[PDB]
Amino acid sequence: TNTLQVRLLSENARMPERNHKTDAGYDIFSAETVVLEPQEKAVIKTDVAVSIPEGYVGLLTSRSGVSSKTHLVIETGKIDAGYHGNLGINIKNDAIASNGYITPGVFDIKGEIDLSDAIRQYGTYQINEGDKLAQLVIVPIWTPELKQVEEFE
Amino acid sequence: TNTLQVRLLSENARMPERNHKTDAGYDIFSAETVVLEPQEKAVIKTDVAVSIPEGYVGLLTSRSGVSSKTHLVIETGKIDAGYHGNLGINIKNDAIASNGYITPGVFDIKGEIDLSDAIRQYGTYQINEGDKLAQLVIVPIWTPELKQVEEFESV
Ligand SMILES: [Mg+2]
Ligand SMILES: [Mg+2]
Repeated sequence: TNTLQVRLLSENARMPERNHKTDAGYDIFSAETVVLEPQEKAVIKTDVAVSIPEGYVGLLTSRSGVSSKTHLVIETGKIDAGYHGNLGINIKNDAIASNGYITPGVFDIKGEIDLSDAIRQYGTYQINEGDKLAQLVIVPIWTPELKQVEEFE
Repeated sequence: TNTLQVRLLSENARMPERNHKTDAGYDIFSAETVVLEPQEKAVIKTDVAVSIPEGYVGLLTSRSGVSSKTHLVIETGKIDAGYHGNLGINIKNDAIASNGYITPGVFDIKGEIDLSDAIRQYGTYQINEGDKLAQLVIVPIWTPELKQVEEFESV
């Protein structure tokens, strides 16, 4: 009744982490390395599956630090009870490219710069395997039957 | 007497270096840090002075690794016997600036790129204090009197 079943799908998967018992969510890790130039979109794999129980929905959503200090935008995933596949994080680099502004650096998930292997548009990001990118929050839901009516009351 | 006198003019000066007794030249080192955007020129100080003996000229000239893997072009200076001031390396960055393209990256003397403090044109080099930039080759010379003639004639 108070345990969530988890599957690790590969040697690159990491068990979800929680600091205190009272915290709202579990931190979720990237299982892959992905380069996002400005305005690029992707669904980044975690190699983790969970079993959300009947009567709830899982929310796969952003973190404060990452969203306020970078241009990486995560669209909140609604995880159905019974979805048992690989969790994916829905992301966009919403930076806008500037003309001829180029660099051998890439931004990381902390907003810091490191030297990379290529010349790219300034504002490109690199997500690394192991990056603490998103978090999982789980909340109760109402799932009623629908009744069509002509007037409410 | 087969010795060349050398003066070190500062704490940034490096004594010239040679590998092999048979090598043509002595490698020469930059005493300063210089940024050159495309088409930019400078004379770069070494803080070294030498006394070339009478009957010779010193040739301050490029190295194959530097000139073939970068756009840094060195014009061979001719050092007179009796020039005793600071030796300078006469250099141009002969990369061409490409439209916009700006960057925080700068290239070094090995052709590699690192990250810099400012935004500049793509193609900018940065030379560092201690870079092994040039060599010195010393050759003998003929310095005759001139005679004007109406027609040339056999010696
Ligand atoms: Mg936008
Ligand atoms: Mg030219």
